[PDB]
Amino acid sequence: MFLQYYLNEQGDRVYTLKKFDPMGQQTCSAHPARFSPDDKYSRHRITIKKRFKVLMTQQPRP
Amino acid sequence: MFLQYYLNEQGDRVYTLKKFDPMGQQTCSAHPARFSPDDKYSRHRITIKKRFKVLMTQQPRPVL
Amino acid sequence: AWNYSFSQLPRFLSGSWSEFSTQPENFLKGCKWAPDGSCILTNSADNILRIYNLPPELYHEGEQVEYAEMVPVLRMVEGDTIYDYCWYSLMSSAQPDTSYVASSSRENPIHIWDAFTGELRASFRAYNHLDELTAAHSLCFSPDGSQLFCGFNRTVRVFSTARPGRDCEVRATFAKKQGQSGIISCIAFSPAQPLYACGSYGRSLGLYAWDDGSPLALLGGHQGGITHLCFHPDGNRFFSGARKDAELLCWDLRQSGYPLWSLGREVTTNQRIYFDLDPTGQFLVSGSTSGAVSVWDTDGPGNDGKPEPVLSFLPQKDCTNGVSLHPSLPLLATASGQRVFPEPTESGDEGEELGLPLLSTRHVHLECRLQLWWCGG
Amino acid sequence: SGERTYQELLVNQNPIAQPLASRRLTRKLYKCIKKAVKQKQIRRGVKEVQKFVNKGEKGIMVLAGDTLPIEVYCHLPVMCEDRNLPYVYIPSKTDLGAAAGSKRPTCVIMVKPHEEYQEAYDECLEEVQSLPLP
Amino acid sequence: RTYQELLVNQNPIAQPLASRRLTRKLYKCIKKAVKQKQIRRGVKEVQKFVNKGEKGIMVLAGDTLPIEVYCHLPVMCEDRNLPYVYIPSKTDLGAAAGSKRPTCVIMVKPHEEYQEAYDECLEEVQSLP
Amino acid sequence: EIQHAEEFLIKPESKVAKLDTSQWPLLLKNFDKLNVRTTHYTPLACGSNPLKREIGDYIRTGFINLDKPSNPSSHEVVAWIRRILRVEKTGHSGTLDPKVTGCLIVCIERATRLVKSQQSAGKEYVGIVRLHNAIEGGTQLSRALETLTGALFQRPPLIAAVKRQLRVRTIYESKMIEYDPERRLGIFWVSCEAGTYIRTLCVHLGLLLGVGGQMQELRRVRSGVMSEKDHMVTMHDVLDAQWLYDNHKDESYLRRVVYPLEKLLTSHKRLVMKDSAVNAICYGAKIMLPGVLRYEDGIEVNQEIVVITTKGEAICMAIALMTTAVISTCDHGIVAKIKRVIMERDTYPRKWGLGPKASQKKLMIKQGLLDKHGKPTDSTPATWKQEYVDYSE
Amino acid sequence: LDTSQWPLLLKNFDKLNVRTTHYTPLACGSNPLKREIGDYIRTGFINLDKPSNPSSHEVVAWIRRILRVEKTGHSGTLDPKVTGCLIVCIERATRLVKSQQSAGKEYVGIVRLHNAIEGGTQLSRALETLTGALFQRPPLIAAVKRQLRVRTIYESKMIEYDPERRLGIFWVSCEAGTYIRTLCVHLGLLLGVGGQMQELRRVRSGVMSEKDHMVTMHDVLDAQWLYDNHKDESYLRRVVYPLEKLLTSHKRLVMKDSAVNAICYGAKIMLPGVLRYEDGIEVNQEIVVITTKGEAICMAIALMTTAVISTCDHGIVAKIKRVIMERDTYPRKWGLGPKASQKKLMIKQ
Amino acid sequence: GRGGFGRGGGRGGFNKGQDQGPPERVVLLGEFLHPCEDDIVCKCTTDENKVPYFNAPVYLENKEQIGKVDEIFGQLRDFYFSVKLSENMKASSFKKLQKFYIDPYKLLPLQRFLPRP
Amino acid sequence: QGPPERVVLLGEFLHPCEDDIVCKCTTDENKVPYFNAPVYLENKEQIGKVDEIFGQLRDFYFSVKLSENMKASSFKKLQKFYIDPYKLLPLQRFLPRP
RNA sequence: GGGUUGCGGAGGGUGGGCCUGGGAUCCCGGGGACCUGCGGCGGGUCAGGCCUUUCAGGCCGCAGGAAGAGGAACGGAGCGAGUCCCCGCGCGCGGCGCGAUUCCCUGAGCUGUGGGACGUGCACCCAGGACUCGGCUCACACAUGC
Repeated sequence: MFLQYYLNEQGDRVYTLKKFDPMGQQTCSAHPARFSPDDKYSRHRITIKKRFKVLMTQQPRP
Repeated sequence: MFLQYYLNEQGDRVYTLKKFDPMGQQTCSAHPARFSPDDKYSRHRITIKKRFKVLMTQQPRPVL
Repeated sequence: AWNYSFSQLPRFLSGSWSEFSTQPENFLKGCKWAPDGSCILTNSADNILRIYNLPPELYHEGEQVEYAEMVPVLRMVEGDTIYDYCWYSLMSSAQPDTSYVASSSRENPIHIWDAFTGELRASFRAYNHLDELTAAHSLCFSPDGSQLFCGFNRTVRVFSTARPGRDCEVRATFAKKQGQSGIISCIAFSPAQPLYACGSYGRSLGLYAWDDGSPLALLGGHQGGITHLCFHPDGNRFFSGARKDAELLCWDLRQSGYPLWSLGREVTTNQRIYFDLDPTGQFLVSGSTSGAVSVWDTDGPGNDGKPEPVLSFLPQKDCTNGVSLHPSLPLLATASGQRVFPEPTESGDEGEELGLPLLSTRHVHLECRLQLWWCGG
Repeated sequence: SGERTYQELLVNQNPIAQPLASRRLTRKLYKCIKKAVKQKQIRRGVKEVQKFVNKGEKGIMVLAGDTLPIEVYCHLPVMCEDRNLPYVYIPSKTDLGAAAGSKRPTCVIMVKPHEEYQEAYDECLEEVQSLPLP
Repeated sequence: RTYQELLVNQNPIAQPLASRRLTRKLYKCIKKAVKQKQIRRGVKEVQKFVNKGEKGIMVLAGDTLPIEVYCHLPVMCEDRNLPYVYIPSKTDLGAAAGSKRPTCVIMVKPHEEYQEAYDECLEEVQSLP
Repeated sequence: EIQHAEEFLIKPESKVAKLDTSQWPLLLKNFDKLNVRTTHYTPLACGSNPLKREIGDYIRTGFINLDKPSNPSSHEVVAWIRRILRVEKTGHSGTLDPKVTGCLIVCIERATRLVKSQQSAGKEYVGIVRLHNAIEGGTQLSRALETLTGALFQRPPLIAAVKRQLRVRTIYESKMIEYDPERRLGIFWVSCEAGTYIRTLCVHLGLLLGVGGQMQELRRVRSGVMSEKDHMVTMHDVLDAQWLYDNHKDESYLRRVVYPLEKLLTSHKRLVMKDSAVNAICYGAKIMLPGVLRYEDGIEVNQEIVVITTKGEAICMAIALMTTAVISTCDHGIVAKIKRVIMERDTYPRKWGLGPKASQKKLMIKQGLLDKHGKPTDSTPATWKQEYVDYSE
Repeated sequence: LDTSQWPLLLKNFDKLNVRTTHYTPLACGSNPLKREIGDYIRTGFINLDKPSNPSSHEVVAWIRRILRVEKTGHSGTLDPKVTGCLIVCIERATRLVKSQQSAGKEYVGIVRLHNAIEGGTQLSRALETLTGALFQRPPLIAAVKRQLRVRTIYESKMIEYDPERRLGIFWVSCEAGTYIRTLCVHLGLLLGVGGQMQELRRVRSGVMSEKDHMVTMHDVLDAQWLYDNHKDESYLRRVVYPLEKLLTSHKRLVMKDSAVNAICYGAKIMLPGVLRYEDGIEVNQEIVVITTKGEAICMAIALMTTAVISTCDHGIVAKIKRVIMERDTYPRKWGLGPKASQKKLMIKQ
Repeated sequence: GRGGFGRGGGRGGFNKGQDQGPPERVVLLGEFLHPCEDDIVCKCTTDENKVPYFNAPVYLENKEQIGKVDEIFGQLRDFYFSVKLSENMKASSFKKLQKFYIDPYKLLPLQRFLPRP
Repeated sequence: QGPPERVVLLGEFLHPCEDDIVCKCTTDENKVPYFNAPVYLENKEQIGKVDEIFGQLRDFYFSVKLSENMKASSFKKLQKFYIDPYKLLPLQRFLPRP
């Protein structure tokens, strides 16, 4: 996959083909990660997200 | 009881296990003294507190 | 064949002083031998169960014995303060299973460690009525080797050795009209008849039955509280030692309700002074608090009887807490220990004046070592 | 070392700790207490102190400077004032308890002269009767 | 300047980082060990072998999005009582691994006598705040 | 200044009363800008707001915006969501290819009523076009891209089933962002209606360029009214929500990912109605004048409207027939017709029998003057017969 | 003075949506702060610190004997050997104690272990594992009634841990009914070493905590002595606080003065009686109605929504649940309405 | 039911030669623009309403089958289509301004393609 | 007095705890054990009963009391523990009150 | 849901109304109710079997109704007894704390910011939810105006 994108100043998605931003940021992938149906690792994810305060629960609702 | 605490900067209670604060303060007990119903020594308490101005009335007013 | 007799002064052969120095203050107490006599248990102020090994008897056969430091083969850890400790009754090197030691901490339940491996094998817990754990003070094994006795506030509980759980037989002592005392100091067994004596801390002594569990006699105490109690193996005799008392008493089962004879000791502070008794009944070694280990003689001709002192010797200037002798081979181990109360003397004036006293309490030396004495023939 | 220790003790005090003593005053008081404890003439405990003040016993009261909360010893100074008795405050708890002859902190202590060791006790009384009161 | 740029392009959840020389020592150790016996580089195989149990050191990447890719590995190492590291580099780690596409997870297992430098990194990770 | 025990009393100022309805929830926003008709009705207790709704109805009723992985298909992720949420029905907004990512609207039980209209909605697509030969400059590619604008023909690829027939799809906007000559790739953004194919578009672009090509990948940016900028959630969060609900009993993480179905019908005109008519319309009826409470200014004839309740629940979607200037003057008649029901049949107290005219007509039937099936009976009052045959009979 | 610095039930009264402002101000009335001592003591709550020596059963008796009242009640039945906050009400304040008892309370206790632990990480994991809904049983032995209880726990984290003394303190935040002794027992069984609870200290009890006027019973005794020997009520007002402060997070509903007596005698809140309301009032919500001065009349259950009462003209909006005011408080004016009274007299004539 | 010009038979009308051989009628179809990967894409100049059929053989002025219409694209106004070349042919041979012809009855009116409600 | 019958898998050995066996519940997929319920082994032998129970809703552990003439060092491995099926209780009625 | 035909050589594609029945632009005769939600009606390989499934369009079978939509008091509050779920003395009450009057401890068993023992007494044992029945006071209630 060669689809990269970086967050805009306003907050929109700007798709690009390069891997480096002219401002000095490293672009990430635009496609989501592989999801497995037999994924029994949902408790560790929630714990490590609660330890660092990164869940969507603490995020407000626009 | 080995349950001490020290006042924090913001103004909350921070319970600790040691008897000495790392800043250089002496920690105190977290539990109050035992109360006695038949206590006739309440007249001198208000006198002591007025002599040193440590009454709830001599302190600022509650914000509510 | 080594004849056991007191003719000369005890001889120093080996010692151990490299340990018990890492802590600011440390005190040694206990130092009893094993029934077979191949291990030594030493308890310090810091809770560490040290099992010292026995020096080789072939090394003791000759007089060329050189000084050596006995390294502990086992070093166990304990959280809270220890109350009592004893070896198993039928302790032998032949049987590998009957080679465990018992210990009772302050808030932790009665723990049992193994001499061979060094790890906790079993543990007996005892709860009181609501939900909490009660502390045990007395610790001694039964001669048959199937039951375990422990002391408590006002009752005695009997534990087994095959079902390590909560099941235990309770035997209350205090009642509405009767009652012995408060906290029970220790419990010692007699090998002549099935009965044991219960020594408490409140000037009280009593003997109970083995299986029936019924009081027979009830006596008092010197002035304070009994600390240690043994039994004379030759017959119906047994001694008892209390704390903060300068007198000793020997109670006999052939007398009805009064002390037959009285002896003199030296106890200043509330320490746990031990006194060992020879299995042949010819010598009675006992340590004092003023730093003087005295020995007595027990005569049994038939008509005259009086404990007479043979000799006396001071190992160090400290307080000899534990004194015990080896069962077969001539040997005697002693340990010292004494607390130091904070004495905030005016050091500023001492450093300013430099005059009359020229003394400071900061340089006082206190070291608890473990010596081994030799007995000749 | 003495000045820094005194400052550290001043830091950890009680709100009601205005009547105090000097360095030599505290040393003399400690020496008097250490000379009087060996004669068994000292009382340690608010219970017996107030029990005998209700009846009446003349002496010198020695309270601690660092003891929380405040409601523990709050009626003792007024009782001593009504009974016309002076009281002493020192910014220490461990040293006051060690001077009694133990390894535990003690706050309340009453002294009673029985033997001829009062030649230094009267000086301490006259000195505590002259310290500036708040 | 370089380490600052690597810290700018970092993942949110990565506390246990390394210093400027500890990462060089770890890179040297990994480059020495990749030729001696073996190094495991794959999420599936790492988790499959951790399910049964294998002692080692987990080498995760500092720049790998999204976070849901590697999100249950460190908690699994904590449950199995195993330490892990974090490095703000993926290209250098991928080049040191097999001179190929940038890898994310790397496991090391000592077989030869090269553990004299491995226990030092182990105790350094155990001392990491 | 700490004022304690001060005389505080609300001063009775006889001023005009104003209300600010700009911060109220989704369907209650600007509820005071609707022209008032009648404020004499008896509100019923059976009802609530979509925002503060029970979790049982929050999971049952509502949509979700998912970011589909590129590994599985759309039906497979739909079935996975149905198995994770433990529901019976589940639907999607568009059948995406396995190797096509982007947003996807998914309803579950009661929001699947209007999926037929959601499927036929304009969607945006972003993919990479691969070439075979080389192009001279990017200006020629931009010209070829702007040439393929408007309505054009499209042939179904061999992949799905077979070439069936020729379709006519319309494209609104298409512009290229970048183009790399070294790798012979390039990203582009196309915004068209549903049914348009991107692989066929790439094939046509390659045929126009004279080098050929296909569609490498594809990414959806906007699908209808919801895009990647409006709380785009993934499947891992949906899977973690069920675990956090069955292990920690926390419904916040489930209400954050699931959104009420009333959000879709936001750009449509709302029509407030009485609580006595909601059940009659759910069973099925026509919208009358006495039931209408408020209407939106700027309503034309034959316009897609939505019927809402005073609390804010979407009853159903109707087709308005009268104008605001006509509904302000007219007294009786039909204004809307039932098109697609969204609520249940038994949700409000069932009452449509009693009334000012219905009871009178029923009593006249019971007497014997008028008949139930026969309209032209005696009918002594002519003004009654001339004011009852104006709706449908 | 601004509208955001006013007393307890008076902050931001302008933000309340206005519907009508034509009412007659009556003479009778008072503010909660400037209330008579007789009513200031009989109405209100007290957040005192319970000594660790007695139990709460004796503490409530001592406080009702000192305050010389007839009725009193506590917020939570605490053990004898535990310290923490405790809310005690009076005869005119124990009406809403049933809802105050069922509230989330935080706990802080120390756990004593038996064997040795390797590090703090494993015990931290064991503490994080016991989070959420679990099974618990009474520490003592009970009958078939108390066999299994199901409680939930929100947060649990440990501060420190001493390996030399084998202790460690922790903070747990859960709801009422959860036990701490069983929690430490389960923690010790999970660590494989066993253990129990050494002590316990409550930091939060419902809405009140140790940072909001932590008074002591000694202060209550000093106030009772000063109010009788010196006739000083300031030190008595500083310890006692009105009961209208507990219902601060609940929505407010301003009513007319003529409807106060109707609600007191027992009636239904109508549309003309409501003066203002609060945005965000859903169906079947625990609402409390107040007067124009700020005195809480009673607690009600609102039926209609803000979007419904903003349009409606007549109907029932709230239902009487529990009265808090007295009966004889406002004049008797029921049948004097503009149209309703006219219709009633018309049907009467 | 089905029927007409076949479906189980064969007939003929105005144009004949699609499957028989020599054609009779021919109509201009497209104009050569440029080759496309061994295929020829053309633009319809003047049929005035019509689009070609699937796999429709294309002829030149001399009525010689060069290939067949493979794909069709473009807008409604500007329409294009591709031609699949046959064997033993060269795409570089036809590189001039010439017209391409097709059979007249291989078209379809766009009036039916227009959406009618 | 009950003879041995069909037995169902109960738990998995985790670690001992003060002469008690602390086990982790296996896949019975909704079941919780009864108090003082006899636990059996693969050879249909009465090992002990079920002691106090703890744990969360999904993953919950349980401790087992030993019988007479039993040793805790015997099954110091990862083996399965079986329980009678008549000592079960549905939890579907615990969380929902209606 | 069923049926017919024409256009392009050959199992594949597209398209067709309110008009008909009889007599000489006209007349006569007829077509016997609607809304809503769900399920199916298509493709591929060799007279039949297998798999998946809805873009374009109506048909069939089932579940409810004859829908012009009323309400300015059906409707409340303070108490007493019984049982269940609830309360740490588990239905055995004295192993509970504070005080005048006595004693002991730096105990190494908690322990003087208290504990150990004897004698003399006062206080300590109370609350939530559901259901049946008995029983009093108030009122029967849309909330103006100056």
